[PDB]
Order: sequence, then C-alpha cells, then structure tokens
Amino acid sequence: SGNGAQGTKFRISLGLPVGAIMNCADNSGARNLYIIAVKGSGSRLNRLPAASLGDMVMATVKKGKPELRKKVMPAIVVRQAKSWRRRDGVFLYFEDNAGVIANPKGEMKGSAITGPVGKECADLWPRVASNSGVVV
Amino acid sequence: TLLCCNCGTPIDGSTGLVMCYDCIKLTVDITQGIPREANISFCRNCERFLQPPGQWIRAELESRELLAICLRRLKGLTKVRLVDASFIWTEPHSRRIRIKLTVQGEAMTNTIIQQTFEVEYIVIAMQCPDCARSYTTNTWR
Amino acid sequence: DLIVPRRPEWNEGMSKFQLDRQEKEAFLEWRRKLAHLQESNEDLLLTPFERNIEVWKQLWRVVERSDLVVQIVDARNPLLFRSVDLERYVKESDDRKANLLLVNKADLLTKKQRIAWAKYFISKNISFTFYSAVMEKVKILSIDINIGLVGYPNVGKSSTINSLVGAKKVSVSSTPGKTKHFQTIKLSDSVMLCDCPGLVFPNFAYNKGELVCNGVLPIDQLRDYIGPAGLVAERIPKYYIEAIYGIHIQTKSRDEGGNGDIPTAQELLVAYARARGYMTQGYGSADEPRASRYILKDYVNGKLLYVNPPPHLEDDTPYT
RNA sequence: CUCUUAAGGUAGCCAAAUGCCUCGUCAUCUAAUUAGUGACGCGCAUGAAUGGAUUAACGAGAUUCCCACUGUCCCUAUCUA
RNA sequence: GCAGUCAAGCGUUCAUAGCGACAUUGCUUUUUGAUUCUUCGAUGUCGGCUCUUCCUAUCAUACCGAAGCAGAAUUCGGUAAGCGUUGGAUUGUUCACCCACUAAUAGGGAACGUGAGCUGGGUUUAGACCGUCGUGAGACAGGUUAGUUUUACCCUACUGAU
Ligand SMILES: [Zn+2]
Ligand SMILES: [Zn+2]
Repeated sequence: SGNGAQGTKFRISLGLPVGAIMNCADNSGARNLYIIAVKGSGSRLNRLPAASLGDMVMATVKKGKPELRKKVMPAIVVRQAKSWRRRDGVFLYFEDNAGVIANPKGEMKGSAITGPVGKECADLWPRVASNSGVVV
Repeated sequence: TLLCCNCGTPIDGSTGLVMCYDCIKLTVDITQGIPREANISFCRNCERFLQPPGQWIRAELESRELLAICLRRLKGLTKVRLVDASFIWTEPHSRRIRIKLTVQGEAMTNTIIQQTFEVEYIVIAMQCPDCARSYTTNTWR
Repeated sequence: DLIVPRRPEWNEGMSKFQLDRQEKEAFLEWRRKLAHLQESNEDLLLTPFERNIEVWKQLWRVVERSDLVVQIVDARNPLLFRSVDLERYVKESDDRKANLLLVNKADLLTKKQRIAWAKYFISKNISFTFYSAVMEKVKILSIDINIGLVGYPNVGKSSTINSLVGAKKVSVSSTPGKTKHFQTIKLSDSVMLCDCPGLVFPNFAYNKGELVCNGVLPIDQLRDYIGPAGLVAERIPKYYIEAIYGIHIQTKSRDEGGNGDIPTAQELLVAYARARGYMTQGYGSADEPRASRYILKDYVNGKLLYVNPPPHLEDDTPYT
C-alpha cells in the first residue's frame, strides 16, 4: 500500500469496489476512471477488493483524450460517497466518487484538482495536497 | 528562460519539457529491459519457425509475419508502445534478422520523445522434433 | 531514381543452373542498392514495394515476351505511380518502345480538371491516355504481338479485362491481395495480351506521413488509424461530409486553435459511430478503430471523392 | 496432345449452423477475449429449384456488445403471511 | 512424475556454488496402458458452486547453513505442514492462456471427496439443419440448436435440547 504514501491511514469504510467507474477530478484530460484493482489489498476468496478514500488504485480511463485510454495507470481516490467515520466522531460523505491520475511514486499528472478533497486523502500524499484548492 | 538542472547550461523553452536533450539522451532511458540478441528455432525441410509454446506459422524468410512472431516474443516492446518496425536487409547466408524498433516512452513528467534502437534476431538450427517423431514408427491412427 | 530490378540479357545458349544463378544474384544487388538509399533519406521513410524473387521473375519473364507494355494507373493520384524506371525499362532492346502509358478510372474527373490534368500530361512530355474503363481528345472510347497489361492492384485492372473482351479471365476482389500468377488472353487472334501480377512500384515520397492509403495498404488490417483519419479529415470539408452522411457532427465545441475550422478526425469518427451505434466492451464509447474502416472503405471507393492537382502545389482543384 | 466411361466446380459464398489441423492468420473491440465483428482462402468435405447470393418487415429462434436498471454479486441483514 | 548412484563436459585451466552425458538402482496410484477379478433383478455419468479434514514432494511466513554472498537483491540446501495460498477477460471445460493485486498466488488425496447438497453449460434417447459417406433405410467417437434432475418422517453420525 505504501507506494510513495507519506504515513499510515486509518481504516476508512471501503466505498467502491473493483469495476467502479469514478469521476476524474484533475485536468489530466480523462473524465472517468474504471477501477480494476487496489494496491495493498488482502486476498480472501470471493471478496472482490474495494478502495476507500486516499487509496492508490490501478485504473483505466474510459472516456476522453485517446492518448490516455486503453492503458492501466495508477490513480488516487480523493472523494467517495460511502459515509465514513472520522475518529473525532463526525460521519461524512461526498456527493460523488472521484479519483486523480498519478504515477507510482504518488506524484500527480494533472495540475489542479477541481472540487473538494478529503483530509484523509490530502494528508497521506504531499502532491495531492499541493494541487487541491478545497480540502474537505 | 530556464536551466537544465542536470548539467545546467542550456536555456530551454516553455512548451512543456524536462532537462536537456543530451541529458535525456545519455541519462534517461526508455528502452531498458530488452535483450538485444534473440534466438529462434527452424527446420531446414519444411522451413517452419515458432515461439516455443505454439504451432509453426508457415511463413518464409523476409516476410511480414516475422514482425508478428518477434513482437510475440516476450520483450518490453509490448508495454512501451510501438510504431514503425520496418525491416532491415541482412545477408541471406549470415542467418540473422535485423529489425529496428521505435517506442515512444514516457519521461519524468508528461513529455513523449522519439527513440531509435535495434535488436538482432539470430536463427539457430533445429529439425522440428514433432516432424522427427513422424518419421519414427510409433503407433498409427 | 533507382527503383526497378534490371535483367540485362538472356544470351540464348544453355545452362538453366547459371541462368537461375545470375538472375538470383543480380536481383540481390538491387536489394543492397535500396538499403544504401535507405540510410540517405533520414532513417525512416521507405518506399512501398516488394522484394521477393518470384513475383519480379514473373515480370522479368513477360517484359521481353511482350516487348511493349501498357499501364493501368488510377486517375485520382496518377503523378506518383508513374515510376521513373519503367518507361525507361521499355528501352533496352533498341526496337519499338515508348510504352504509351494509360491512366484509368478517369470518370471521376470533370471537364474543368481533365484538361488541367492534360496540361501536365502533355507539357512535360509524358505518354498519356484517358479512359473510363494530341490535344484533340476528350476521352477515348471502348472501341478506341503481345501486350503487357501492367498495374499495381485495386485500380480496376481486372475490371478492364471484363470491358474489352467479355471473357471473365482473372478474379478481382475488394482487397488488393488477389492478382498473382498471370493469365494470358487470346483475342483478335493475330494479337495476344499477357498479364502481369500486382506489382507496387517504389515511390520515394509520402510513405509514413503518407497519402498511399488510397490504393496500397490493407484497410481491413491497419494499426495506426489516425493518419488516414486526419487524411480523410483535412480534405472533403465538413459541409460535404454532412451532405453525404446526413449526420450532425460539430459546430466547433472546443474553441481553441487546436482544431479551428476543417475539423480533424477525432471528433469525426466518434460522431460517425455515435450515430452508427458502434460501442466498446465496458463503456459506451464510439470506437474510432471501428468507424475508421467504414470511413476508409467508403472514401477509397470513390464516394468521398478527392483528386490531387497536377503536381504543382495548388489550393483546390475539386469543388463539391 | 490428351487420361479414364460423360464433363472438370461457372457466377457467387466462407473457419459460415458446413474447416480435420484449429484457440487458422491479420486487424478491431477489452486492462486481459478458445467469444463477437470485418478481412483472407488449393475450401478434410462451399456452390447454383439435392436451389446459390442478397434482402425491408416479422420471430416466446441462436449469438456478441452498449445504455438504463437493479441483492446476480461484494455481503449479507431485516420484515410480513 | 520425483529421489539417490557413478558426473564426459559446461560453468573464465575453477570433476559438484548450480547444471548437464551414457547407462544404472528404486519409489509412490496423486496419471497413459494391460488384463477382466468385483457391481448387468441399476453403486446416479464431466465440470463448476459450497464445505470439512489429511499428506509433504515448501510457493510465502519462522529459524539456520552454504555460494564468482562487499551492501542491496538473488541462488541452493536443512528443520519445518503452525498458518495462509486471490480478484478477473475467453472457453462447458479439468487443462491452458493472458490482465492485476499480493508475503505468496505450491503440489496433491479423501469411491479420479462431494447431484434424497445444488446447477445442468458438456456428454448421452426421442425433434431439426449442414458437411462427408451409403443405391437406400441410415452412420459419423464431426459441427449446430431445442430437450421433466424424484423421496428422508426410519437407523447411525453430527449439531444443539431434555
Ligand atoms: Zn543538460
Ligand atoms: Zn519442419
């Protein structure tokens, strides 16, 4: 899981499994990302792996800028719609699931992340913090 | 109005770029992880070559499907992209196949560059075993 | 400049062994010459041709058995396929020569451009005949020793054979990969006609930034799909495209200067297959390598018409 | 020139519900396709009222993909007779 | 299929840090074959889903040892079966093949585990089409499409309860 990640994240509720088509939040030219796998996910029989906020996934672009699609690229989940619990008691959820295309080191490919970004995603990667306007 | 940051000297543009052209030429590789020499089998009677799991493809020398079987040989050429693998002449006797390959590898950030690199395909002598057992008198159908 | 293989002499004597040996070896020297030519022009652009022994042997056999050739090239691009070393190769017996080249599929050229093409076809003194299979001509008719019918494929050269005799001698196809292992025709029995297989000639320009996806490359078997896409895009403007197809494609959604006017074919193939309903496996996206084949095999037929000017760089000869 | 007692697969069509080899070859769709489609054809063993090719409309016919939708599934839980 | 036995040579003159000759001894039933011994007054016939247990011939994890082991990464071997050993595209598939994550995606057995547990895609009746064969009825271990999956309330076993 620690592929360029800064620290260790708490267990956010697993919002979106494989096959989930989340939006694309940065100006990379992509528009949606089709999650095929999650980095650092445990293997149980029939349990298909799920990605929470701030997770690094392997995904595929399904729409926009044909230089980008038909290849597997790492993404980082910056918004989810499953309500998760922060340890200071608040439950919260966004209105859409949205990720950001990055390299395997964690450095982004775009230049600006439109829309809010969860604190648990912005803290774990110093490059997603540098490119996000609204945090939570 | 920048500097290379690897060697330091040349001012490069604002078109979207990286360190200098000699620096990406000598330091940065996008063609790593390939063997520049490769062996392939053959038969002198039926003139049939193969990838070692699979059936013979029934092509001849200086063909088009030689590009297909050499791409289907496991190199790094499949994932690094591909364009213009056109054939280069070799002496028929010298028993070599020379293919130039041009991949468009991705740099440190978003900048796609051209590449010229070469791999030699040397052919060894075989006898097509599945043909040798056909002459051998085992059970009939 | 140097594009043909050359067989000097027969010498009539004996010894088929060395008659095969001198022809094989001779053929190989031409391959070495072509590789030297290849280092020269940058490193990448290679002329389209073939370099096997047998299908060139099948021309080496028939050139002197006919001792005159006639040509079948398409009228939509006739400047490029006049190979330099073939009218020069009907020269080497010092007999009746000067092949009298013919250009076919010439129905597609009107009166305002057949005469403009005849200006080029006369002024630089090149042999020329106009036929929909010296200035006082409009087009020859189907009314108007061995004849060598020479042509690279899909020019309708087997549809020419079904328009002078009515015999149906060789089999034409849609893909250009059929004509091989020649078939002579006996008609008007004092005269003979021989056949030539499909031989593309080496032309030293426009090979990878090409325009040769009109008669050469397999349209059903391609793996670049954006070159011919933009090639179909930049000519045949948007109004004629929507006139033929009826589909609404664009009113310049992206306003930046990457496209402007005369739209490129990354919003054309998606706009064609969003109407033809061709979708991918996993998301609803109009697949451009599925739309590109039905665009290319509709353009190279003659429906989406385009002809280049006589070889001077002009603005626009066709007017839809 | 012929060889069997007649003729020697014509126009078309195709790994087709007909192709053994065979998961045929090339391209394409997919991150990945023994599937699907297009193309090729010496086709074990296609073919012209033992009817061939193409076809709008129609089908509780067979097949592939997409959009929408969902407990089919991740991953089960609860309620009613 | 695996284990040892002498190991020509190769591995930079380095017979063994590993691999490879000729021939050679031998094992396990987890497979190809050979008989016909058991069932012909029927032991429900492939695969998948589900679930339990066992073996070691160890893929990962634990601890060691040895290398052309400087570190890093590898290789090989010893104890070791405690604990794990996946998500998908195509195919009925076992098998295979890619994609991807992972510490790792090891090999097997229990009537080739398991149909009064399920499913019925395949095979394997009757309908029909093609191709080849046959004069013909018809054949094909060839292709294709449709095609009823029954009973526990008894004894034991197990799970709980008097
Ligand atoms: Zn520099
Ligand atoms: Zn062979």
